[PDB]
Amino acid sequence: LSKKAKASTVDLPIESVSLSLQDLIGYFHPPDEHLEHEDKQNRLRALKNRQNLFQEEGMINLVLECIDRLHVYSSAAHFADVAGREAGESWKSILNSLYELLAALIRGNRKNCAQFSGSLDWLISRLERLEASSGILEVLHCVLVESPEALNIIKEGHIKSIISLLDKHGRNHKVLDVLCSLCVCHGVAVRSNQHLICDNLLPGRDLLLQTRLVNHVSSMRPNIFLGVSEGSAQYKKWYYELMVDHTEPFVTAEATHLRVGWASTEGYSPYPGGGEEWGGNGVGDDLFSYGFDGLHLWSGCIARTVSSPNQHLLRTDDVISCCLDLSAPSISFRINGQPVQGMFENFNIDGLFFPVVSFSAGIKVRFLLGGRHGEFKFLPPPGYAPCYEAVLPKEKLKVEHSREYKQERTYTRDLLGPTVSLTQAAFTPIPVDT
Amino acid sequence: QLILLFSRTALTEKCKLEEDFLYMAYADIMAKSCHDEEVKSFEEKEMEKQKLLYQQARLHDRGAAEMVLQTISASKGETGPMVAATLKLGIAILNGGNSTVQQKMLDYLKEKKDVGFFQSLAGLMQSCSVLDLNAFERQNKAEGLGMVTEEGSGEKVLQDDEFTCDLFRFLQLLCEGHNSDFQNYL
Amino acid sequence: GVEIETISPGDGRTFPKKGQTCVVHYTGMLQNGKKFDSSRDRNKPFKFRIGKQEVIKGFEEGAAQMSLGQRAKLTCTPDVAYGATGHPGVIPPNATLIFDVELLNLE
Amino acid sequence: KKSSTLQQLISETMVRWAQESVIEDPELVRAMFVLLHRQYDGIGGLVRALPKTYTINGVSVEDTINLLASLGQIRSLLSVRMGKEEEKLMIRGLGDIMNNKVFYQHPNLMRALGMHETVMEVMVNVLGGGESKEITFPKMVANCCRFLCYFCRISRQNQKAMFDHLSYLLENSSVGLASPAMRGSTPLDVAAASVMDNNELALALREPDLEKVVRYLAGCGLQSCQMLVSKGYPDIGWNPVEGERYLDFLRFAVFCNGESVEE
Amino acid sequence: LGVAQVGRMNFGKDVSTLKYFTICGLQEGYEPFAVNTNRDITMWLSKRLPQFLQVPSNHEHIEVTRIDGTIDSSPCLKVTQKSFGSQNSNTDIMFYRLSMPIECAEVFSKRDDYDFLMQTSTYYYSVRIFPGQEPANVWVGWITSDFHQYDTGFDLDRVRTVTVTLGDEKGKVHESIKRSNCYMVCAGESMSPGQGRNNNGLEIGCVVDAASGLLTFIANGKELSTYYQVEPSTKLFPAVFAQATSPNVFQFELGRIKNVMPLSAGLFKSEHKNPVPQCPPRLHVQFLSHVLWSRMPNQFLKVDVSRISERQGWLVQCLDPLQFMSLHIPEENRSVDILELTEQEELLKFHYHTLRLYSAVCALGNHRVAHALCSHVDEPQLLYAIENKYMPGLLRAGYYDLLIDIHLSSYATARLMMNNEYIVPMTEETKSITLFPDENKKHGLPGIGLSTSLRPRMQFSSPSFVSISNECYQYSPEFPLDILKSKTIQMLTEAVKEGSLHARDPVGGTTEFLFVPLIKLFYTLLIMGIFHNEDLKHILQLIEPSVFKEAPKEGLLQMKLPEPVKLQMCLLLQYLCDCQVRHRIEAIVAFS
Repeated sequence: LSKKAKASTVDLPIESVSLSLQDLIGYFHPPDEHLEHEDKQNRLRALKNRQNLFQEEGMINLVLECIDRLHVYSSAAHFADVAGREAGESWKSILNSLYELLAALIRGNRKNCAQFSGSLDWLISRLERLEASSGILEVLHCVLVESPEALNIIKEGHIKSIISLLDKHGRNHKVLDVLCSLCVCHGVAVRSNQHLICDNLLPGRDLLLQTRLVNHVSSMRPNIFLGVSEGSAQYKKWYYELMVDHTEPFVTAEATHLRVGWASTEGYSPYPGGGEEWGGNGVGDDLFSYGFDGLHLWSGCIARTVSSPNQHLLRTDDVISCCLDLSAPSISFRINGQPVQGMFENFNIDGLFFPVVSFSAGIKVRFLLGGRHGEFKFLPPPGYAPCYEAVLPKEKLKVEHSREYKQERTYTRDLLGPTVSLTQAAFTPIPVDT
Repeated sequence: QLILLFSRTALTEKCKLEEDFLYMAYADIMAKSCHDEEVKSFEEKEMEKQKLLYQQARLHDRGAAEMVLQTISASKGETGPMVAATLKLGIAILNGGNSTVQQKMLDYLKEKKDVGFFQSLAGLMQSCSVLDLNAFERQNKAEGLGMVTEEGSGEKVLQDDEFTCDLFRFLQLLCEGHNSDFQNYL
Repeated sequence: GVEIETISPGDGRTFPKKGQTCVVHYTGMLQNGKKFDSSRDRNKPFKFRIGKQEVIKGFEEGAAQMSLGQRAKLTCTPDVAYGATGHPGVIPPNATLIFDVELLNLE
Repeated sequence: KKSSTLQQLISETMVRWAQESVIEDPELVRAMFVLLHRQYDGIGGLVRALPKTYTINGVSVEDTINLLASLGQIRSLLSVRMGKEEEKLMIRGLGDIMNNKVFYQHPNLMRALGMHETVMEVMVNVLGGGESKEITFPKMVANCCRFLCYFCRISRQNQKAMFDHLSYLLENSSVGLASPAMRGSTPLDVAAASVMDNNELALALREPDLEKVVRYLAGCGLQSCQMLVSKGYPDIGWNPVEGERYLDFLRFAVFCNGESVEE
Repeated sequence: LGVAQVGRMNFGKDVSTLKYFTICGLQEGYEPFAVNTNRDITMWLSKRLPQFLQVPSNHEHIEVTRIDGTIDSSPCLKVTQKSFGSQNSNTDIMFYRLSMPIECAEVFSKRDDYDFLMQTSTYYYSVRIFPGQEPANVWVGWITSDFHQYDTGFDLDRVRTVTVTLGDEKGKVHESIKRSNCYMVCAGESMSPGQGRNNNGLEIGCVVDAASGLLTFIANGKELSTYYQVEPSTKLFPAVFAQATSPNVFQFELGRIKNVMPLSAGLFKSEHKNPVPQCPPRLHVQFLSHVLWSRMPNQFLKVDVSRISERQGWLVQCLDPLQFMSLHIPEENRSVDILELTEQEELLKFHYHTLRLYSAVCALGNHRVAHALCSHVDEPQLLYAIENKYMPGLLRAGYYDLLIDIHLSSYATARLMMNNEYIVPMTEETKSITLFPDENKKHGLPGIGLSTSLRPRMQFSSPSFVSISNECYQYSPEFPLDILKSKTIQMLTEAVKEGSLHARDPVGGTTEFLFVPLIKLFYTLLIMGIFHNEDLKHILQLIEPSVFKEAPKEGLLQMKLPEPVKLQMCLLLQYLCDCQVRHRIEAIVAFS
């Protein structure tokens, strides 16, 4: 067929080869585990003798020849174009059966695995192909487990190809198993293989799942919900202050988290939007919240350094005044009475805004919300109103968890369903058209 | 459980019978337990015979004869401490022409059609040592020049007298009592 | 070529000199934001002597320009940190390092 | 009464476990029975430990610690594949061991630690994994052979201990025979030093061992030297370089202390 | 729980808290769900925030076909609507994205030509809207990992955005930065002439400049007016939002245009210089979905809130540290709590094998590799993994093995290798040694005593990656051995107390996972010999109180242990016997 002869005149025993490959795999099937010790030993001896006879007659080379002449066609469609359509259908199955037969022939046989070293270089060259990757990997694992000569011949190029298999095909634990077998075999460690695997896999930090310890971060908010809408009885400018009575820079190996600013909700739901209830996320870690840690402006988990006189991280006895302008979307900060040369602008105003502070363990902060809920240390900028003026006449202002679940006994924990939309937050007087 | 562990180890596939310290220790312990050794009464002689039979039953009821046959078969005709301990244990359980042990040993061999057992027996016989004039003369010369002897027994001459005697005593006990079946089987 | 951000101010008077040991807590981060080293994780202050070529030169002058009790951010370009060869297994080639360094004590 | 003793407690625990459950794990069965045998054979522990027991003076403590650290490095290098860095580490460890004074002052401790066996198997690894494919890491073979010759020369009992590895050495008595600058650094040199000037060991020499050397010498007298003709030396029929070194070992085997061993 | 619904579930961990169990449930023989448990049950809830996950093969609406790339055709990923034209079909906008993102440069610099193709950082993918599918319902562009907006009515005006305007001291805005999670265009507005899809499928082309962050779109060979400018290091996922008006919706074409690189190079590092387009199996189509669970943390931060006064306002106070171990998925730019891996089996298995590879690369005294691995796995991470009670059993065992191999295995092996040799100096301390502590011929506790036999020297190196020295590579990395001792002892005590009750909630899920790693670490420490005197006394009390009483709480030996635990208790007893033998040898040398 490769000599471009006619497909009809040439005979290709597809069905016979498939049935013989199934029968051959059944012949070289390993003993099952539930069998008794004597029967298992007899079956193992029979399998070993069969493998030795096949290797002495050189059937491994015949299988490799069939595999090589089948790999010249890149796809089942190509094989059905050259040969018959039934051959194209059976091409993948025949390749899988041949690779399984090779694995069965060389599995557990030290002599066969040692003789397959010469062909190991030929084997790895086709690891990238998707129609044979699993079989080639199984054969490679079977050879590496048994033969140390395999590890001796394996080199940096083969190791890099094996790692590129993870890079291109995704996470597969069998490739990690092959890499583990590449390091230590029969209690002897190959330091060159260890160094190559380390230096070619670890520094990237792009394939293996990275791991870290993150301090738990919680957020606290007042009751007030601030929004802007057309024809609504709501003041567009608001102002509040935060008192930092105490903060420890390093309560643990990770730096203490302390961010202050404004956050918004998704739509009119009272539940804060865009963020997760628990974790290491705080103010400014999503596009729904806007924060200031004393040195950077936080929004969408991206921090930009903002200038300020004697700029520093939020320390003890620091006054942070946050201003929110809803007429023109703008959030500005002033630390210790000095303006912060940076502001958030042109954000989404189709929602309800509220003051928020995010922190890890090791803080002691105080909300100054104006009026009798905190006395302002500095005069509000002209026009801005204290946040205590946003409380509804019947409701009472209080500072609670931004998220609905907190630390308490499990059987006393109040499981909460979806809350109703807070449509009455914005009072739009709609007269009946007459 | 210990005898079954030894039997499974002997029945497992190896190219060579590896020396097992646990086996050399426990085979010796079992062999000593099975024998535990001037005119004496007939009742005393019968009590000794019954105690010997009970001690041997304590082992061959748990599969000691099959295990000592399996170890010899797996030896593949290589003389060693494992084979010596196995032969001593077999002699201990076969002392007195024990008919139950003889029947168990013959039945196991007939059922399993074990050719390796007899091949290893022939190999062990071929490996048994004899008197060596060359070694004896070299030792005598070494004493004549007066070098200190590392061992005074001259064990290089007649390397394993105890092993040869145990190997042939095992086969004699295998046929004690005019056991025609096993006599023909050998 | 060391970029110095100040997180916490120091006395601004007691800079390190020739032949002095610097006791520091540092946290090493790659440009992407992944931590690769931290003395606070080991809970042991790091000690090095000025001008002895004991640490990378970027970190060297980054701590040298700092003051006692100052917490500063040190950004080391690859030309002053491990070069293009990188550190085998930890720092990839041509990587910019960010260090959160506190000058605890000079002794 | 209660057990009151570790040995009694262990014996009771193992017997109780075994009679309580049919243990599926052969490793667990083996461990339990080994531990039980150790409890019932407390004498054997002393019998095995006392030959490995050595006492030293206070002045030699530091040198013994350094030598033990070097021996530990050498012993730990047994679990790694041999490379250039492994070769360098093994060579420097051997060098430190020669330079240590305890190696000379206390041959009995040196023999009890089984240093000769460790260096033997280190050399065995390379010989098996790289004699037939040309002698890889020749510096290791040379250094190991030099260490083993010095070990033989230290004391007569060390020479007798190394005499027990004669058969393997004579099997691998063709490693660096034709190559110069390796004189005194080949397995044949170690074999010769294991029998040099020792009447008892010369008498203990067997006939097959001499037959092996005679066959090697006949092969050298019949066939030329492949590596020499590969380097381009003129092709003469026989191998003087290897033949002389085999004749030297035969000389050391047949002549001892100014007399001739007739046997 | 429905809308505005509040409920409480009691598992009966404390039986007294059950209100009606006594009147009904107790007599019938029913048991509380958490009756035989030592710690609170972990509760999983429905995730509110949708996440991108791979389209299932059994999905009843979306089917994804991976068309191979021929010589004349680019590799293609075709998204089709299976149940279109039939009842129950979902006529809602469906959000699609590709698995791997394009990452912009860290610093923004201020016949195809092969040199240009090699030096360029510009990548390209194209989307073909099939004829019959309304382009006004289809959006093409890029999104970031922050995108979790599931709205049935989607328009480009509602995308989340923010403009950070950094200004100088006097107020001039020297830079203004727009930030958003959705940089996409509508195919309907791109179809200016009309009938741009019916004659031939409409072809949106997305162009990204990783060196400058410029996002440009070309539609049917003409460059669209809409463009975007992103910040450095932004990770952009190819994304198509489409509402199905046809059984065939659109196609992900992974081709390339003149002077522009295919998406595969920017996605994959191995193909960085390969102009031939590629679609490796890692790249796959993901869709925004709501079928995902979220794990409630076992413990929350304790925060106190109160009114100090009218003047002083409200006080917020958090003082107790609390940390969790976070697992980061690299390509998806996502992070999850490692405790969640109790329900993601593939990630758990891959991470267990990764831990095994970590233990293997540093096996048998590869001290340089151990030092390198100390960067990836830090000692606070190791301690948290060792002590955490909700950790999966596989990860628990893997982290125990990693700690042992990185910090303890070398010295443990050295001591085990020098164990059977007794080189004892003949000093006054040696001469003072006797067989029995006092006149009574009663054995002292094993291990406790004065041993003068020479032992290997324990040396460790500080794992610092800012030094440029090389002598630090030798010796295993340093670890807080005293803290490890104390925590191991307290864990063993807690395990002994809890396991006797036969709880249904052992650490790691099984008694083997609870004990084998802990007992292995304990045995390694004992072999190293770090334990001293009173610690060893507490150890012997835990192992067997009655026998090791110094001159009814049962120990490990009679706690009905599994076979793997028995195999390690055998090792511990073996080491105790070896210690007794060494003491005997030293006493004999003292008499001599």
